[PDB]
Amino acid sequence: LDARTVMKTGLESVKSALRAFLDNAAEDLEKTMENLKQGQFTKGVTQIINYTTVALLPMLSSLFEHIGQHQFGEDLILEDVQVSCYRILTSLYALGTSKSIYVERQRSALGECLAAFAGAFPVAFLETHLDKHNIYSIYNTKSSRERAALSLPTNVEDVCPNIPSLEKLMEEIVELAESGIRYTQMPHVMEVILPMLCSYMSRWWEHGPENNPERAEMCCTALNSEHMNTLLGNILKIIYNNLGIDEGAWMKRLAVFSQPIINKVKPQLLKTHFLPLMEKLKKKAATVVSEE
Amino acid sequence: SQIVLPPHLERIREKLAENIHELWVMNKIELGWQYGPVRDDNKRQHPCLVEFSKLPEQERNYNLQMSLETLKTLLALGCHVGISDEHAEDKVKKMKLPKNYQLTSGYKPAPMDLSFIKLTPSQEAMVDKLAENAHNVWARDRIRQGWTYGIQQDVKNRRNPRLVPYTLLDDRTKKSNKDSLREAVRTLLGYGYNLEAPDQDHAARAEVCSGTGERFRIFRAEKTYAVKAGRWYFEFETVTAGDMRVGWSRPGCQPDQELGSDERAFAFDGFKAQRWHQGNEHYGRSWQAGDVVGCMVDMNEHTMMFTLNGEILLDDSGSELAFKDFDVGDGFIPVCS
Amino acid sequence: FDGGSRGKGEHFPYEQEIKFFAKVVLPLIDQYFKNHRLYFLSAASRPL
Ligand SMILES: Nc1ncnc2c1ncn2[C@@H]1O[C@H](COP(=O)(O)OP(=O)(O)OP(=O)(O)O)[C@@H](O)[C@H]1O
Repeated sequence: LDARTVMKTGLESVKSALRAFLDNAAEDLEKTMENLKQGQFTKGVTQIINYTTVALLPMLSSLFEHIGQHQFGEDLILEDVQVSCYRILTSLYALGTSKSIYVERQRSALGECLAAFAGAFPVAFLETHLDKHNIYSIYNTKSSRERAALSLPTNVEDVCPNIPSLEKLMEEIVELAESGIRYTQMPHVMEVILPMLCSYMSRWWEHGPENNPERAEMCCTALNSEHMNTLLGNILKIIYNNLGIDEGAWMKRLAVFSQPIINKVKPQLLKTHFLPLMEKLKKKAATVVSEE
Repeated sequence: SQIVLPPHLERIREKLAENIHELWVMNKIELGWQYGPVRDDNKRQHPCLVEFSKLPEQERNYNLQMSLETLKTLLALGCHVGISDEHAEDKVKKMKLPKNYQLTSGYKPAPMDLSFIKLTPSQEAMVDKLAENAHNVWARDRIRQGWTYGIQQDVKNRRNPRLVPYTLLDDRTKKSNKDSLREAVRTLLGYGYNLEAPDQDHAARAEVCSGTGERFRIFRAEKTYAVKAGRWYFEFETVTAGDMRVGWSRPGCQPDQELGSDERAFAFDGFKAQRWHQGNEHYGRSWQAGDVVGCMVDMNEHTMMFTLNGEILLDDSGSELAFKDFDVGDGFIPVCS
Repeated sequence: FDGGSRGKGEHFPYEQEIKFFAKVVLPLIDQYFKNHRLYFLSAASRPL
């Protein structure tokens, strides 16, 4: 995909088809989630779910990974593309948080697709305090008349009511870390929340004031290197408290999604902070759990 | 000369010339010149305030050919000629200016305001080349009058500081004619005929040409300083980032061949992030301006290492050895290209 | 084929057409595009 050249030069039917692509994908996972949550009891619905897991998760995951890693897509996502993306995020996150045996089969595909979504999506949806500053925001771009015309909640919180706020997300992840609960009780947090938070902070590092102190309080989002050190610390404490049993390659998944954060943090901050995990590699030599 | 004016451009052109001379006499009135028998700055008066028919036919003529030649340059630069709809041209947009801005001319000074038209960035890029061509036309005309460049303008010796390449042209006159060309092309498009900008060629000239035939110089230490055993270190400071190669060469290295092309030199090209010995592989990253490259040679086990601002440069794999194995031969000396 | 699949007759007139498509056209897409991936991403930003 080449979003720049497509958006600046492209034929209108191709434009409409490329919006209709993710619009159809959006309605696909919407009806999929509705019918699976309604289907508490047990072939069309099974066909839809199978198509979802086989293609929709790979399609959206690959596309959104490409968008996020190449960091572009900004002009690709404009009028009605944002609302398609908000519907998709609401559905996927609300069902990646909800627990069901049907989800428990492809949790990890969700755990990596939701993370890719977090990287690709260009508007700060965890924070709404300074969200109006962000120029790319469909709220700011679309103007009052069109926002009233369109089926829009007119409140940023009402757009994504299911999702929680970022600050209470990280305080709850700190609470869960200090509690030292096992992966079995509430897996969903440690297969989706951690990947999305790390991909989110990774994309918006440079948007934060720590890289560009100028235009103070005109910042779209507010975030700090100390918030990142807290994140890496409680990730290490999660991979610490959780070593005795249950092993899991989700160790390796969370490690690879946190590879960006540990790469972009300073080596001096690496010292005296990550030496615990190197020495634990020796402390868990008798153990079979794989780390890093 | 080879191109001709299509009939559509022509029958819009007479009105374009009318509008251009009108805009000229009104810019004349915001500059403030008045109507008089003779032109003089102190008298602040000028006979060409009246319309084209009453305006001196000599100046009417010069306005008209410079307009036609300008639009022939428009067509000759590859501008995509096109029309949205002839109704847009049939509905010429005709506001009135305020009474103070009204002049001796019965018709209005500015039928169309620059506000409702937003010229395309490609259009301003085009008008940049249009300004280049207009300036060059004026320059050749003055050369053929006999004028030549001089830092001080002298009418006696026909010296003009303005006879310089447009890249070095004065900012004041540059922006003055540049805004005149802004408004000219903006009126051209807004009058109804929306000319489409040519293809924005992204091809890079790459600056292949260089002074004389020589393309690089090789700097090396004296052959007597060749090292056959031991561990040695020397640094290369890159003042500017570009096509440079630094490393170790044998005393038989050719001064006209690139370092690393033959077997007589071991070099590191950070411009392409490549090692060079009998060909090129991928090694390390690229340097920026001011980066310092430290070259290590261990002539005991025949290894070579490179650094960029201190950190070890590494292969495609994790190996830190730029060249694992080589014979001692007659020794090695520091070298750069 | 969706029309004829709802119908009783599952005989497919275009079976060799879709055989050709799926087993030739699709894989050559993958191979060509993975071989010239950089060719499309290059967007006047001067890669290669
Ligand atoms: N040959 C001419 N006959 C009559 N009027 C002329 C002639 N050439 C120029 N003018 C008048 O002078 C005006 C601007 O002069 P012009 O642009 O030719 O000056 P120039 O010699 O290029 O100036 P500079 O001193 O900046 O080099 C024209 O708009 C016109 O009114």
